[PDB]
Amino acid sequence: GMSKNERDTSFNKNGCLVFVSRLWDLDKLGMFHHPVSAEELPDYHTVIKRPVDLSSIRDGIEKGTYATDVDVQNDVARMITNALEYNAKGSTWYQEAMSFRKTYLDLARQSGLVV
Ligand code: NA
Ligand code: NA
Repeated sequence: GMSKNERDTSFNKNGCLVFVSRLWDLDKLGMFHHPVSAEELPDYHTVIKRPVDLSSIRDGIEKGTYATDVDVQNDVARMITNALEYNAKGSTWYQEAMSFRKTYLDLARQSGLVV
């Protein structure tokens, strides 16, 4: 039968890793791959108090710090919203974030997550 971790389907570790891998590959610019560095954008954290990125999300999935698949999706939603709050409509970064907002739930679904 199922392991205790398998049988608790609130969080599905491997499905969540698939999801992050899909986002990683969708990210042509690599803009969401790693945390925003204050050295690169020193006015960013005045705006964004809850930064998050795909590497940090993957780490949390691996370490088992997410309670549910939806919590993983919440961090992706916030990642995207952060970009649309900080950036100026029309910029390369804004355009990529818009594309992510329209696509991420479909990728979560394809990857086997509860949506
Ligand atoms: Na089994
Ligand atoms: Na599980």
